[PDB]
Amino acid sequence: AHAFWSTQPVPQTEDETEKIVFAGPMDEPKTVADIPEEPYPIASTFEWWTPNMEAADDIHAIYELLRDNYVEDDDSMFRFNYSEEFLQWALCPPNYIPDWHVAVRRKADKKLLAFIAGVPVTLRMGTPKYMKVKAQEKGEGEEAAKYDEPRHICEINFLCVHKQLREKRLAPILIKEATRRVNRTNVWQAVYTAGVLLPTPYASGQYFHRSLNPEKLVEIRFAGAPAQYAAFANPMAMLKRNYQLPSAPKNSGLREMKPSDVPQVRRILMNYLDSFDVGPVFSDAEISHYLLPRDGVVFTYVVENDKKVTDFFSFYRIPSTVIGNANYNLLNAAYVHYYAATSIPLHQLILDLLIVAHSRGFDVCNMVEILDNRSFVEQLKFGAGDGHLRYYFYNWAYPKIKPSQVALVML
Ligand SMILES: CCCCCCCCCCCCCC(=O)SCCNC(=O)CCNC(=O)[C@H](O)C(C)(C)COP(=O)(O)OP(=O)(O)OC[C@H]1O[C@@H](n2cnc3c(N)ncnc32)[C@H](O)[C@@H]1OP(=O)(O)O
Ligand SMILES: CC(C)Cc1ccc2nn(C)cc2c1NS(=O)(=O)c1ccc(CCCCC2CCN(C)CC2)cc1
Repeated sequence: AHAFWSTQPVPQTEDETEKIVFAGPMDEPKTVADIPEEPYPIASTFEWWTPNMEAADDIHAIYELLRDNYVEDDDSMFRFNYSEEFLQWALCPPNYIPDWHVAVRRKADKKLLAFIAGVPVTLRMGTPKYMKVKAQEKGEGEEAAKYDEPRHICEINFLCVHKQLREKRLAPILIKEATRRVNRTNVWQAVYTAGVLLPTPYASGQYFHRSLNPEKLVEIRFAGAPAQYAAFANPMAMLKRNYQLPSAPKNSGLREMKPSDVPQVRRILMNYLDSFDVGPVFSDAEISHYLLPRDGVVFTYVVENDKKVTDFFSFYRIPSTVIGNANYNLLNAAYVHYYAATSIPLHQLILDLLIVAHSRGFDVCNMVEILDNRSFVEQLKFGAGDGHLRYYFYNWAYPKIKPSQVALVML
């Protein structure tokens, strides 16, 4: 029973989704003219607010709300604490539509009570290759390939309702209002991910983490010497030795990405991303925005040899508040972003990610098993966390695919 989700253009059961073969819209076609020109009605105590992401003060207000009310793990040990600089970066990519950032404020004190954000993305979301070949040889190649062209859609992130206001059906209203604003721009699909199961994912993957500073992680999550380490007898020096890393990168030719790398990074990224069934397409501007180093936020390194970029990796920083804890207030996590290896094995490229993260003071490296992320798990000593990231489309029928067929990283 999904009083909201059952009225929406999404597949309704794992079953409906498992019998879909071709990509395509779910709803009847609509026009911008069809869509209400006024915001969706809310209590007169509340108001719709479009924050300004160039106002440090609006960013500050979004910041505080997410800091105190955004995503926690299942056991309430950690909550995301995206920084202000991260929010500005994430919410203002090239060609973003300010209208798509939708807030609810209390009319009285102008207190921020809820938020959802949409940003543009150019996405390949045509029928997966395997289904395309099946169709091709039943004479349905054209149907199957009808929506192969990258689409300019919306990507939804940062949905958050203040804890005081939970379970009052405010999340559906935010989603309807976001949909209306997006539809008014003549966009009919969205992509989103969530830690929870909703109707109905097209892909799902586990999270994986790698300790960089085993000392602190253990004084947090256990809060003592974990299962098998306080078991054979000597922990801590054993935990440190197990997760130790070189002090400096191993691939000579590794340096920070700089503005002139933009065209080569884009080309090697695109070549790689194009082999996945679902993935983004990035202009030079978007490569610039999402990949050029930006202090405290995103960190990007290239392997350059004979003045040519042959490989790169990136990671971004999301600290999490450590919830029930006196000692350390924050876990500093690096998240694996985009990368591409052409001259070395991926585990060897990503080992340098770990070394770099570690030397810059991160506690842990996290990721989801998308892209080719599984290929380095064991070798680099990642273990599965308790999270699962589910990928979803709005108003788009899509077959079930493995997360190794997905190349869109979500922030
Ligand atoms: C063309 C354009 C379309 C664009 C829009 C595309 C769709 C975008 C969809 C959003 C993509 C978001 C991507 C992310 O950011 S995922 C992260 C979401 N945020 C958090 O987890 C932060 C902490 N939690 C909260 O703030 C609240 O608990 C939220 C806001 C999550 C729910 O509020 P609340 O707890 O106070 O409950 P309610 O009484 O208002 O509402 C209950 C309804 O909400 C459904 N619910 C619960 N969680 C989620 C969830 N993560 N996505 C979608 N729906 C969710 C739920 O099944 C129920 O419906 P139904 O089963 O009765 O049917
Ligand atoms: C303690 C570390 C070993 C791992 C770790 C670190 C910081 C965390 N902070 N938090 C909050 C959860 C954390 C966690 N453990 S986990 O399994 O990797 C996981 C990671 C994320 C989630 C949250 C679900 C995903 C939420 C969606 C929201 C939308 N978005 C675009 C991406 C994530 C649960 C567990």
